[PDB]
Amino acid sequence: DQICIGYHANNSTEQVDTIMEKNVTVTHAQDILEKTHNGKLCDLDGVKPLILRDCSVAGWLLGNPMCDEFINVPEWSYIVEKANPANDLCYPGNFNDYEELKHLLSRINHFEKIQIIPKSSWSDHEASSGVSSACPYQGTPSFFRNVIWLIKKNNTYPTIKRSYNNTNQEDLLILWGIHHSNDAAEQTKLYQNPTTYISVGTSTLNQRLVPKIATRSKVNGQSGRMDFFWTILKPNDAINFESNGNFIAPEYAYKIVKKGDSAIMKSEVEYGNCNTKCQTPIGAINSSMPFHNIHPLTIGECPKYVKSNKLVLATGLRNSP
Amino acid sequence: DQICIGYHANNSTEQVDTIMEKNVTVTHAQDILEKTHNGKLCDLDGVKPLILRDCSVAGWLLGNPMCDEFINVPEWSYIVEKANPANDLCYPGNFNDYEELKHLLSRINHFEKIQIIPKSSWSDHEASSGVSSACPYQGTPSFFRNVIWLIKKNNTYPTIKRSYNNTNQEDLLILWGIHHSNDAAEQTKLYQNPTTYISVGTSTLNQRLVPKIATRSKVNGQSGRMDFFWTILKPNDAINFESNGNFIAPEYAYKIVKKGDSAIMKSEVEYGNCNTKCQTPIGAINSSMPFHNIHPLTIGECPKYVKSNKLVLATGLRNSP
Amino acid sequence: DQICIGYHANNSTEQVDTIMEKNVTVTHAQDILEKTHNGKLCDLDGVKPLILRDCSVAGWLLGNPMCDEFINVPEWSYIVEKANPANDLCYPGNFNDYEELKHLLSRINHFEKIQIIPKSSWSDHEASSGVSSACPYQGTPSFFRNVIWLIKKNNTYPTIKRSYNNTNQEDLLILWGIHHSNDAAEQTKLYQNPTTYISVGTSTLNQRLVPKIATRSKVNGQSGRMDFFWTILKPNDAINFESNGNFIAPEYAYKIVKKGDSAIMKSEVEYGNCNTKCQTPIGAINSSMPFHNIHPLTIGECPKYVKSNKLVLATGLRNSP
Amino acid sequence: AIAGFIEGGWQGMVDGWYGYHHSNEQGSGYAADKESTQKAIDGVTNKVNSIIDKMNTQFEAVGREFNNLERRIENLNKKMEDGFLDVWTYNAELLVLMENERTLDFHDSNVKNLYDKVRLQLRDNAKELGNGCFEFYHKCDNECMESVRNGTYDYPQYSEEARLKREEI
Amino acid sequence: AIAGFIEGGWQGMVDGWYGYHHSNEQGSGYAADKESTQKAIDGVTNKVNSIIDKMNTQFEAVGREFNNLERRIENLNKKMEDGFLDVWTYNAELLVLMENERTLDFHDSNVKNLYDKVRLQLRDNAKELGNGCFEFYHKCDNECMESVRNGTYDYPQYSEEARLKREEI
Amino acid sequence: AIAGFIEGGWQGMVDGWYGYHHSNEQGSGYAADKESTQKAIDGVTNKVNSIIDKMNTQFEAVGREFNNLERRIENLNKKMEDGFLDVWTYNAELLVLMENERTLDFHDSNVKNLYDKVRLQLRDNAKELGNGCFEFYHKCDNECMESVRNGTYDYPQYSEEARLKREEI
Ligand SMILES: *[C@@H]1O[C@H](CO)[C@@H](O[C@@H]2O[C@H](CO)[C@@H](O[C@@H]3O[C@H](CO)[C@@H](O)[C@H](O)[C@@H]3O)[C@H](O)[C@H]2NC(C)=O)[C@H](O)[C@H]1NC(C)=O
Ligand SMILES: *[C@@H]1O[C@H](CO)[C@@H](O[C@@H]2O[C@H](CO)[C@@H](O[C@@H]3O[C@H](CO)[C@@H](O)[C@H](O)[C@@H]3O)[C@H](O)[C@H]2NC(C)=O)[C@H](O)[C@H]1NC(C)=O
Ligand SMILES: *[C@@H]1O[C@H](CO)[C@@H](O[C@@H]2O[C@H](CO)[C@@H](O[C@@H]3O[C@H](CO)[C@@H](O)[C@H](O)[C@@H]3O)[C@H](O)[C@H]2NC(C)=O)[C@H](O)[C@H]1NC(C)=O
Ligand SMILES: *[C@@H]1O[C@H](CO)[C@@H](O[C@@H]2O[C@H](CO)[C@@H](O)[C@H](O)[C@H]2NC(C)=O)[C@H](O)[C@H]1NC(C)=O
Ligand SMILES: *[C@@H]1O[C@H](CO)[C@@H](O[C@@H]2O[C@H](CO)[C@@H](O)[C@H](O)[C@H]2NC(C)=O)[C@H](O)[C@H]1NC(C)=O
Ligand SMILES: *[C@@H]1O[C@H](CO)[C@@H](O[C@@H]2O[C@H](CO)[C@@H](O)[C@H](O)[C@H]2NC(C)=O)[C@H](O)[C@H]1NC(C)=O
Ligand SMILES: *[C@@H]1O[C@H](CO)[C@@H](O[C@@H]2O[C@H](CO)[C@@H](O)[C@H](O)[C@H]2NC(C)=O)[C@H](O)[C@H]1NC(C)=O
Ligand SMILES: *[C@@H]1O[C@H](CO)[C@@H](O[C@@H]2O[C@H](CO)[C@@H](O)[C@H](O)[C@H]2NC(C)=O)[C@H](O)[C@H]1NC(C)=O
Ligand SMILES: *[C@@H]1O[C@H](CO)[C@@H](O[C@@H]2O[C@H](CO)[C@@H](O)[C@H](O)[C@H]2NC(C)=O)[C@H](O)[C@H]1NC(C)=O
Ligand SMILES: *[C@@H]1O[C@H](CO)[C@@H](O[C@@H]2O[C@H](CO)[C@@H](O)[C@H](O)[C@H]2NC(C)=O)[C@H](O)[C@H]1NC(C)=O
Ligand SMILES: *[C@@H]1O[C@H](CO)[C@@H](O[C@@H]2O[C@H](CO)[C@@H](O)[C@H](O)[C@H]2NC(C)=O)[C@H](O)[C@H]1NC(C)=O
Ligand SMILES: *[C@@H]1O[C@H](CO)[C@@H](O[C@@H]2O[C@H](CO)[C@@H](O)[C@H](O)[C@H]2NC(C)=O)[C@H](O)[C@H]1NC(C)=O
Ligand SMILES: *[C@@H]1O[C@H](CO)[C@@H](O)[C@H](O)[C@H]1NC(C)=O
Ligand SMILES: *[C@@H]1O[C@H](CO)[C@@H](O)[C@H](O)[C@H]1NC(C)=O
Ligand SMILES: *[C@@H]1O[C@H](CO)[C@@H](O)[C@H](O)[C@H]1NC(C)=O
Repeated sequence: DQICIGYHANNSTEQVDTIMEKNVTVTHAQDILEKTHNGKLCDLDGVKPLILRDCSVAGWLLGNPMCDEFINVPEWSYIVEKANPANDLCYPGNFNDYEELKHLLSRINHFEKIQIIPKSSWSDHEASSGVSSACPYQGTPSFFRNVIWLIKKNNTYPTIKRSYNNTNQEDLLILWGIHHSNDAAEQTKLYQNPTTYISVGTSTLNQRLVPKIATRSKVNGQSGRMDFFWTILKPNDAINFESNGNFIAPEYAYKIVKKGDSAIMKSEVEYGNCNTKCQTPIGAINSSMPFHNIHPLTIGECPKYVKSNKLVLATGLRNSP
Repeated sequence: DQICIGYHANNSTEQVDTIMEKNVTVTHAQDILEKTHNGKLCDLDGVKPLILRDCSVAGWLLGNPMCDEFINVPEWSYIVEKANPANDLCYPGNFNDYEELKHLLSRINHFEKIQIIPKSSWSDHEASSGVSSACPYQGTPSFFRNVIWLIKKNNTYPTIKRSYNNTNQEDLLILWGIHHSNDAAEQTKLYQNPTTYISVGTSTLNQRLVPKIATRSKVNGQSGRMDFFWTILKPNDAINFESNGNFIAPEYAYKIVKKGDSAIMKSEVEYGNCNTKCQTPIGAINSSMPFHNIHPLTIGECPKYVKSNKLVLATGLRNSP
Repeated sequence: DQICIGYHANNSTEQVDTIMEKNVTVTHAQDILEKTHNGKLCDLDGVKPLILRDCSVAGWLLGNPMCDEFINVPEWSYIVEKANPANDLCYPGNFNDYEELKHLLSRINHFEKIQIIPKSSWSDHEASSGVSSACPYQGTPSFFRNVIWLIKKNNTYPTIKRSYNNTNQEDLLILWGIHHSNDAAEQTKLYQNPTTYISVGTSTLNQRLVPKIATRSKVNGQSGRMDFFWTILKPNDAINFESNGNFIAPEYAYKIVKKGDSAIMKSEVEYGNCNTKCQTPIGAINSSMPFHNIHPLTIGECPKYVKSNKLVLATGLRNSP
Repeated sequence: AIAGFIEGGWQGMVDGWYGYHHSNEQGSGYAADKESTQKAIDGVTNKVNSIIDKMNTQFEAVGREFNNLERRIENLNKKMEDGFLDVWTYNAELLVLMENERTLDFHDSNVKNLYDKVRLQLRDNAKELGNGCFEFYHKCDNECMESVRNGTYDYPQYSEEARLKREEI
Repeated sequence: AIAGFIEGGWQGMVDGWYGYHHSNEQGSGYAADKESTQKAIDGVTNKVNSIIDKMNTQFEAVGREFNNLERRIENLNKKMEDGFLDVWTYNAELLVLMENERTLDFHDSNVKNLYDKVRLQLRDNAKELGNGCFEFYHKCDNECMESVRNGTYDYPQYSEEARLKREEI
Repeated sequence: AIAGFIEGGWQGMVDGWYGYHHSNEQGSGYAADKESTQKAIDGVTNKVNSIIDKMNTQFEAVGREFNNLERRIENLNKKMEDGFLDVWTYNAELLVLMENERTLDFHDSNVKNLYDKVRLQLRDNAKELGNGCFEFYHKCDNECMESVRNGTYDYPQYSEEARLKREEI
């Protein structure tokens, strides 16, 4: 007559690693490493991303004519750019403080394009004549939608002195630019005056720009350059433009409410109408595990990224053969 | 006759958590999380802080007329600024490399204001009538005490050529400024000359400034701007100022020694004549347990910050009651 | 007749610490803290470093007359600088974006100096008269070898308009400069023209510099300044210089391809014709322990730097006979 | 033919983690000890849930944007994130190793505690067979075996009955 | 009777951590094992002092000095601050959980060793009651009890009486 | 003739980590239990190799390169480096402490299981002396001793002379 003590055994071959033992098979186990994503791009706490397919943020803001598909969304949690968007700046040049702006627009609570200086209102200058082959609209020569390339009218370019008081209740994002011409002949053909400037002043801003008239290599067929600038005009403050040439004036500013930081995501994966609290450039993550090995560049409350393939915790006993 | 084996028990109600046991009552326990500050602002290794009440570092350096002399502070361990000091720059403008300077003055070993360009020595220029209503000292218009707003005398502004050799053997912090006026009429009413400059030269410094004459928003009732600059003049080197207008000249420099690196703390907590090896914007901390949850922005040899309510270590036996 | 169970004891006096016990003697132990280096400087995965004797990166690229020893090597893994080289810019001035360049040049895969604008080809300007006492080679007034200090010839300085198309198919590192003179008279002794400029244009670059004529302290006996600039000219793009004075033109460029990234270590220890996968400024370390305490500024695949004297693991038993 | 704990696990014991197995005249079978099993299940799932629920998770966005002359700050960001990856990978890999070693020792200790419990109860009325089993010095029927698993085993009943068989050997 | 460790702790014992409780003709009382508990106190305070003393603190000043066109560098500094926060809390919480488990097992193993050291001595001269207690088969005056805690108990010297008191059932 | 488990180690035993020490009338000697010591050697060298092999080593270059108006970014780099230094030292020191504690208990546990593995064979044919030794109640030659180290001890065959020696006290 015998009585015996013993433990469970089953049909399991899941193995775990010990600090002194290698490949130990156990009854039950639990993996705490996430390695599954849904392959698509989704919202983030019920707020959709701003997906700019093929358009850079600069082109979207300025309105590259070859983009034009998106200034309608009032709120987003992150921005989706392709690794190297095709439509950045049709006319060559540089965007001042570009990355700082892109970070600022990483996550916007309320965003509303408005017109601040109507194209109609250019009495003494040529509004509808600032076009170029480098920024074409379906074959025809154009320019950025949201800024106006002013030109001399009736062989004159009288000194502009425009101002704007932000009567809105939100902050206003205004952009403008300056055109570096190539020689005195072009300079005076475009703007009548030879030596020009741009003064831009708010409470914070105290800027004056002079065009660099030199010779460069041609880019998108053009050897001129156009440099763009931006500012956040606080409510009730006023911006003062002044210029006798080479001005790229604003038509539209952007109402802006920032209550959060986020980060731009370079991805080609397509949106899939799915919500998550964690997102990667190759898919979303719906997990509660502490670790993942999917992708390092996450946005959201994510598990900590590891460079591991398994993280199995033994839960059962040792399995017998 | 019997003999039993057993262990201690008491009236303790301290509970600890296990990896596989929750809320376990133990005999003895030890919390290793610091959570108690002294509610006051105190010394840091026996050196008192620089508390700038409602004065920004800029106002204190330049001598905003509404900021006490109190040079009777020769050394400090950190600087206490209020969140948003009321008296920063009475006359609107910009302080160049301001944050980098604040980092340099975080912990200063020796600091002594000196006269380098006596106000008397401004003979061919009007020294004592460069004041404004935006910088009122006692209901009457005044101006920064440590820099002087030079003005034309007898309808002339002869171009200046001043120099200063650091005859000391400590580094010198020198400041100056430039006044952006609003139009040619104002410009020539203050400095007869219409196109002006400020060239400043050192062994390293090679600066040339031109005033930006534009129209800008009124700020503290004034629509001019004043941009300030700074430099460290090494011992035996010399600074050379040169200017024909819009100059905001130095009167006082500051002897400075720096054998460390501290931070600026934004706190409202009053000084408490206390000494500490670790300080937070709501109070100091004594015991060096390894962890604390008081405040992330600490200065000094602090315990590691965590997001924990308690970190209790069992030390005794399981309690039976 | 007895039988007893027991364990091994030996002549070991190695000690290990426990979380509950201190100074415990064991039979066998294993130290997992590396504490031994070479004392020399070595290759990095079969790639030699770039040792700069007293010459700085600035002096090396520009071609300072007092350090022409290392002008051969086309491949390196990192750069070795002396803590404070004595030969960097013999003529006082500034090197724009210097730290960014030496990060870029921290580890170069292929590097080949080439001539792009031969000195002979300055037909209308004086090339061979741009020397000074601040840059002595052979006791005779010299100047940087890789850039040409042009000055007026036959009392004229015609506007230079030179260009260079990147015919190679690796990137080109091009440098140039500007000479800040001391007064109008000197300015017109070297150049004819009193007001001057330098236009430099590529596809990305849109630069124009004007000389800053001010009064500054003498450095290496000279009170003029020379500011240098650089750019990466991509294949097929062209650089366009234009200037009527104060120009410091390039003679040689540098073919450059970099894939990996390294860092500039300051050390005076000599090269020992040895390889390693991890290197410190006091010697290399050829170990696979997880931790080391040799030196924090390591470069390569090194172990974790800790602040410990020993990290011994017990492997044997308690040694108690 | 019957096995024991010292011998390995029992695949035909499917209603718990640690249990018992007898062999009398009326037949053999397995029975699981519930308290010991529930106690282990609770401990192990509490351990896993501690490993998981003690993780502080903050909202953070990893993406990076620095320009072509901000390579040093990009490199600094890289170092920072690489450093946290090394830290997290090492700590997670070694945490699971340590706690797996401890979970297996937990099972072993639980199994040996159960064996000690019945070792105290039988005293001299059974022979420890040196393999997790006790060979009774008397007869114990399938009901009589509930008692030993019941912790309610009456020693008295067989004191002398057992004494006789041990003396006849 | 009066019960031992298996059924909880002893409020009555106040001059140590682990010890013995006897009752015999001349009376009952607790006596602590002043030596074993001294080392236990040493071990656990060494554990606590290692968790505190092995943290080197560096003088560091966490501050935030960045302007509105350096928001990216603030965000990087903030990423760093949060990463170190997550690392330190997760490790501090798991350290305290792990070593609390460890400490409680250290106390359990020590008092089971104290029980084993007298079970081995007493042998057949006493009956294990299954609760940390032994009922002697003989009479055991105060020096016999100090012998048992001493580890110097004469088995032989009480074999006789005990054998009887046992042959008594 | 010398002691065992409760007591110290044996400099005389040099062919393993754990083993046996016999004394009989034909002489005395040590012999290592090679199956126990190999397992332990494998386990602890696996412990060391886990501590070492699970380190993620990436190529990184620590270099301080910021100018005189980049002191804030320098200070940030310094905060970061220092934080990683503090984390790694705390984790490494406590890892070795905790694992050193576990390595020594492991050795102790192995010793006590070997003692149990021969106690369960010897049973009444020997006297537990409370120091890792068994005094045989009969005579045990060198082949009897290797029977017991092998686990092939014929209890029964010695009960003959044992019960007689026991009764003789
Ligand atoms: C942008 O427009 C707003 C108004 O739409 C300007 O703010 C206005 O400033 C005026 C003059 O300071 C204020 O009127 C004054 O009111 C005070 C008492 O409040 C009175 O003592 C004065 O006699 C005068 O009537 C007015 O309150 C204020 N309005 C609002 C709504 O703020 C603002 O100044 C403009 N922007 C710029 C750059 O000026
Ligand atoms: C600021 O003033 C100081 C003091 O005059 C200047 O330093 C001085 O420089 C002079 C020469 O320019 C030195 O005189 C010579 O020194 C050499 C040694 O290098 C010696 O061999 C000669 O016989 C002669 O004495 C003088 O030592 C030195 N004085 C001091 C106090 O350091 C400095 O140049 C001025 N700063 C500038 C940039 O103007
Ligand atoms: C630097 O020199 C290179 C080579 O001379 C220049 O690139 C060349 O650009 C011309 C455009 O005029 C290309 O010619 C074109 O060829 C295509 C066929 O591929 C043809 O369809 C067009 O009608 C035209 O003939 C030429 O292929 C191209 N060469 C290379 C190798 O890219 C470059 O433009 C110069 N740098 C600058 C500043 O432009
Ligand atoms: C291993 O055994 C498990 C559990 O016995 C099997 O899982 C199921 O077993 C139940 C019996 O109650 C049945 O529903 C099915 O036979 C199984 N269903 C599924 C989907 O698993 C499991 O299949 C076994 N694995 C193998 C293939 O050995
Ligand atoms: C532990 O088990 C794993 C997987 O079963 C082993 O991985 C081996 O992987 C190689 C392919 O690279 C193949 O030989 C087999 O897939 C695996 N071999 C085995 C053991 O089946 C791993 O090697 C094992 N650990 C040890 C000690 O080798
Ligand atoms: C272009 O500008 C010229 C000069 O401003 C205009 O000619 C003048 O027009 C003004 C106002 O209509 C008259 O008062 C003058 O008598 C004109 N002067 C001369 C000499 O012509 C002209 O009208 C403008 N051209 C167009 C097409 O608008
Ligand atoms: C828990 O017990 C402790 C110790 O008995 C109590 O603390 C002491 O209380 C006694 C009263 O008998 C006083 O003599 C002492 O002044 C107290 N301190 C010391 C030195 O022990 C404590 O009061 C008890 N807690 C509760 C729940 O009352
Ligand atoms: C562990 O004990 C703590 C404190 O004694 C408990 O904390 C609170 O307990 C009350 C009653 O159970 C609840 O109303 C609160 O919600 C508890 N707070 C927390 C933090 O949970 C706690 O309940 C006990 N364990 C748990 C997790 O319930
Ligand atoms: C301002 O300067 C003028 C002219 O310099 C002073 O008038 C005098 O004119 C003479 C000769 O032109 C100058 O040499 C002197 O500067 C002046 N002195 C005299 C009395 O001749 C004038 O006095 C100065 N300021 C004012 C307003 O008096
Ligand atoms: C500790 O033990 C080692 C065993 O390796 C000793 O080394 C031997 O001891 C002496 C030489 O010192 C000779 O008997 C042997 O030839 C040595 N070699 C070996 C491999 O045994 C060591 O000497 C001992 N400690 C001291 C201080 O001597
Ligand atoms: C063994 O003891 C020594 C000395 O106590 C320890 O080394 C340190 O020595 C310094 C100076 O003599 C003492 O102030 C410290 O107390 C010791 N440090 C520590 C960590 O206690 C040594 O660390 C101890 N352990 C080992 C492994 O030898
Ligand atoms: C220096 O320049 C002068 C002035 O140009 C040269 O003299 C004239 O050179 C031009 C062409 O450069 C000729 O057309 C003239 O015939 C020359 N003289 C006259 C009267 O204009 C002079 O030759 C140059 N000197 C040198 C050394 O070449
Ligand atoms: C996804 O998230 C939901 C909650 O929104 C959760 O209940 C569900 O189980 C998750 N699905 C997956 C992929 O596990
Ligand atoms: C505070 O720290 C001081 C040393 O700085 C120490 O002497 C004292 O014990 C501490 N005070 C308490 C009890 O918090
Ligand atoms: C040095 O590194 C080499 C790799 O080239 C390696 O094979 C060897 O183990 C190392 N030698 C030592 C430990 O000195």
